[PDB]
Amino acid sequence: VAEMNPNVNVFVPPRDGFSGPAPRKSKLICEATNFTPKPITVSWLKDGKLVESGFTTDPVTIETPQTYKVISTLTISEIDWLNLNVYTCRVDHRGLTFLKNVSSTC
Amino acid sequence: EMNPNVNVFVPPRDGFKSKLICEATNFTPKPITVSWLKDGKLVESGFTTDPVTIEQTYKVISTLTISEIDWLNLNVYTCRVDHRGLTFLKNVSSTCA
Amino acid sequence: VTLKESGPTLVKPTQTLTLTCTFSGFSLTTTGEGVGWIRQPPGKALEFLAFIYWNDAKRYNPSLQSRLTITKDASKKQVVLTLTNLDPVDTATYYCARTSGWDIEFEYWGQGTLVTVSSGSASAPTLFPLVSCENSSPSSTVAVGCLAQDFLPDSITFSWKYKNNSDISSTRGFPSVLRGGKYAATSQVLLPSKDVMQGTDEHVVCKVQHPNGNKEKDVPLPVVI
Amino acid sequence: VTLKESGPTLVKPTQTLTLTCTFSGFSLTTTGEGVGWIRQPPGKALEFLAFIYWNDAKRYNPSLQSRLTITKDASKKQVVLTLTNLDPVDTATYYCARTSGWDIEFEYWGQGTLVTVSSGSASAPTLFPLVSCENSSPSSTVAVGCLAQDFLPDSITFSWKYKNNSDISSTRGFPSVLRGGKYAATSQVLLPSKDVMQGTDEHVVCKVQHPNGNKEKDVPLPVVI
Amino acid sequence: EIVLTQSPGTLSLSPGERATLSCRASETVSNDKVAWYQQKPGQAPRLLIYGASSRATGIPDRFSGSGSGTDFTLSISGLEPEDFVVYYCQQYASSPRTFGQGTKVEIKRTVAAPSVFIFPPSDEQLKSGTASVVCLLNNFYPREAKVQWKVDNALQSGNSQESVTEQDSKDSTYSLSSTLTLSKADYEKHKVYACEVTHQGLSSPVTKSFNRGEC
Amino acid sequence: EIVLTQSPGTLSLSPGERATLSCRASETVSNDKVAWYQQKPGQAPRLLIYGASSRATGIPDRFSGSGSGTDFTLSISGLEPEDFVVYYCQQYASSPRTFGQGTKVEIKRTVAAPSVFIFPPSDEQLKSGTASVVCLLNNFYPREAKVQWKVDNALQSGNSQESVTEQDSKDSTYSLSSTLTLSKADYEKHKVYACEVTHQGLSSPVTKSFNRGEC
Ligand SMILES: *[C@@H]1O[C@H](CO)[C@@H](O[C@@H]2O[C@H](CO)[C@@H](O)[C@H](O)[C@H]2NC(C)=O)[C@H](O)[C@H]1NC(C)=O
Ligand SMILES: *[C@@H]1O[C@H](CO)[C@@H](O[C@@H]2O[C@H](CO)[C@@H](O)[C@H](O)[C@H]2NC(C)=O)[C@H](O)[C@H]1NC(C)=O
Repeated sequence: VAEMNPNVNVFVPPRDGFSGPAPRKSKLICEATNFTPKPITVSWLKDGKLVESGFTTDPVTIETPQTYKVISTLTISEIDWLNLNVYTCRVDHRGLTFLKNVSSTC
Repeated sequence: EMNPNVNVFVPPRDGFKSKLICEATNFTPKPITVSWLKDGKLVESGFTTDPVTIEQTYKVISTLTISEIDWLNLNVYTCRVDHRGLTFLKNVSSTCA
Repeated sequence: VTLKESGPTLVKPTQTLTLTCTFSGFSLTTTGEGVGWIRQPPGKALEFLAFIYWNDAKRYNPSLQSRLTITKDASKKQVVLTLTNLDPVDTATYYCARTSGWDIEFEYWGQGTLVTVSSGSASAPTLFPLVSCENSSPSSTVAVGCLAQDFLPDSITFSWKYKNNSDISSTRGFPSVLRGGKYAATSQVLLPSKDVMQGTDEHVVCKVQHPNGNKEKDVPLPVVI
Repeated sequence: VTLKESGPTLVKPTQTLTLTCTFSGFSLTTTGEGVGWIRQPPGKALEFLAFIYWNDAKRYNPSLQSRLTITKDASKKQVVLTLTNLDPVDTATYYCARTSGWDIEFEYWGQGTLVTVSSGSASAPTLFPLVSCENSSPSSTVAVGCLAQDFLPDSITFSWKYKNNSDISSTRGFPSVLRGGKYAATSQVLLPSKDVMQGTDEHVVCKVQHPNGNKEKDVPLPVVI
Repeated sequence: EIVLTQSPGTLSLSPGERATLSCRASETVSNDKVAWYQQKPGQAPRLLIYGASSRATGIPDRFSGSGSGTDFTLSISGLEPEDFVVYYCQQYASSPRTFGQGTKVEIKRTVAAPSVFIFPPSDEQLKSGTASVVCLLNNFYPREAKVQWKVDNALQSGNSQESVTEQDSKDSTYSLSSTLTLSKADYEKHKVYACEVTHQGLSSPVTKSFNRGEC
Repeated sequence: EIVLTQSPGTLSLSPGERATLSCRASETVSNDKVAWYQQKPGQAPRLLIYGASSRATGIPDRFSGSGSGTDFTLSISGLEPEDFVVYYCQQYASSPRTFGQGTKVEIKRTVAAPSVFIFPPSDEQLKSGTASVVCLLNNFYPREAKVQWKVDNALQSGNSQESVTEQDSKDSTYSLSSTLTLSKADYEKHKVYACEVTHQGLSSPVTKSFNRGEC
């Protein structure tokens, strides 16, 4: 009944979000909500380099226009985060690319 | 019987309303209760719990709806996890503050 | 022993209908041998019209008496059937058979021919797109169809192809029904759900092979996702 | 017309077994009337032991001849049956009936009594917990059982209760089997899987009502979740 | 005029079992001159037994006929998948002769829930002044099924022809299509169109409907 | 000595249908003095027909007897749920008399997949020197089923008694229990214990097993 552009949101850990034996590790969450079509491609970029390992994407589930939600988790290292590395979530939607840039800089 | 790990995610420093996700992983048994706190006060609405999924280990995720003004007001948000009679509390705040 | 029928495929109501039963390999000289006509409307049972014995002995049905005539010609070895006062409800396929004696009745049958009695003309078929309005229940699979309407006589074969001219096995063929002097039929196709929500192809072509035109309209896919 | 049996409920092998068939309301004076004994081992068919007519006329089975004796006492109006050389395979329930003439045979039947022939003694039943080892397949529901063993005679009723002394409708009762001179039986109960992963009650109590002791052991649930 | 009635019209049999076909005549037939015929859809009918007791050339011996007078029964041993066709009994002692209604035999199968789909008329078709709403039933058993049209809580009648396909060769199921025909002016005066499907394997009826303008 | 054999041992009938019970005698019976008896589990047997042709007091007229000599058939019209009990035929012209094996009638129902559960012996029971492994089958039809014990790929034999319950009053299904008995020393010499269950409604056999020490 309708087509809406996907929304890109990136979640990052806080300053006290790292735990475990050294080196500490955390996770990054990229979620798209109220997007159509249901299929979606999620890719992670680190300083222009594609990430091909250490990531797990949950299956798309249903949250009147039909809505869907997708959750993706990427494992990151504390050392890389401290080096002001920029993480970008790549979303593909009918040939359109949406990018969101996040960083620890204030 | 292993204590569940409690992790709280925060919105990006350079901007996004937003949502708070509390994740408990590598816990047993399956039943688990997750709640949210706001400045030491019980939250009665604005939070939802997703069905528990299988990663034997299980995974549970909870979503809390927050506003931009409240997050920037240095309010304290705590994720409460109860498992096998034990309560875990994690406090987070603004990193740039 | 074999029999072959022949005649016009389209006749107007209230006219004269003539059919010929062509047989070869025997002669109507021995006793007991005879030829009869049996018709069967679609969805109904066999109907007996008339039977003719040797020595120019003919029998007629009282329900259809004074309406049919039986004539035979030994020179051409074929019986001639004449039908008057044509009615749309009398449309059926006519068969002829040979009786090899007094007890063995209708031992050999031919092939028959469809004789349609409709006031209309043999116009080209008309295709109409069909979009499924199903909602809140995708289920295991979904189906789409193609509405072939206004065709005469009923002889249509359905084939489904994708945008890239692929092959689809539907095998779902609904029989035609006489509605308002014309035959109407619908054909559907079963496709996997995953394939529909995948390739960029947003439409498929509906193809019909009718001897009145080679038109082929395309039905746009509603797309699931 | 009614009949009542009586006798010992437990007899040792290679001994003397005596049974009395108590009847009231008629006298063995008219011709044709007679009394007979019919036994039936569990899982087997009826077995004919002997029959006695009037005028002190008695008949015996050749397969069991010179092993049974029939005696009647008109004063007490009850027939006395004596069984010698008791064998465990001969354990069965004995019934007596009245024949009201020559054609109407065994018109009225009594109730019977179970005569168990076992070398052992009537010991108290022993309960054993049963833990479900099912894994990788929760299925519809989970089941837990209770193994009542070493009981004699076979008279046990099973009831299932929760930790809070609730009521359960199991109705799963298995018949007892003679194994090594003792009867063994098993009882189970079906409980929903949701309740296991919910209330803190991690065990249930197995209760048996046998006239040799009022013990009641509890069967702990294995919990799967 | 000898009236021949065959019952039951449709019967469900299994391969390898025995099938008995009944043929009822309105009066006695002289010399028991009754014959049986086999007809397959698409092809031409073929004679099997003449005189109710003598088989013809090229007919297997598994077909047996018995009875006389006004009662005739056809027994077939070793039922085959190719034998699930329509059979007719006919007598040739009347002159003119008459044919019976015929009986159809189907392969017995388990009950399968049908799928219901409704296609609203296309915009192009509405321009022609005729609107056709279809109701499709697929993969149901037995063939007997009730299809009722309900629009604006008003039950329709006298305007449904109904077309049903034959038994599937590889699936042994049945399918039928019901078409709703109404005037273009009447179509614009109604909002919701729904067809009700009732099946033996469904606990409750399932109804599907659509809203005008959203499709 | 008159041997009486009744066949079939178990037959599946439906309510409202007709049931025929056969009684075979090893020799002719004088004056056709054959009687039928009805027995219900738990209660006492009751006489129905004496002399194979005369009913007794308090017996419904729906029970009919026929035949003579060495062939006797018992026909019952209007089968009732309460009539699904064991029936015996007996003759009183022998002196001494003999009884037949008896036939059991069950309610016909559809095939339902059984549930298999195995409980390893408890630690407390092992202290007594006896180990009992159980194999439970519930909600299966028909009553005929094969239960085989396989431990360490060695098929066991001569050590299984097998107990089977009666037909359920409200479910019409059957249940049986199989108990595995072995010495305590032999129990410690084997690792995996499994019972194989074969059912008509299962495409492939289902096997359940457990590992020693994990339960
Ligand atoms: C025409 O395009 C369709 C796309 O809908 C192709 O179908 C896909 O390709 C595979 C291999 O032929 C098919 O089996 C699947 O149905 C489709 N794949 C997936 C992942 O859904 C089709 O193959 C194309 N035709 C040709 C000749 O290549
Ligand atoms: C004893 O505890 C059990 C818990 O295992 C109670 O069972 C629950 O309570 C309802 C109401 O009685 C039962 O119908 C259900 O089986 C259980 N609830 C759910 C949500 O499964 C049981 O009620 C308790 N006994 C008493 C007397 O209260």
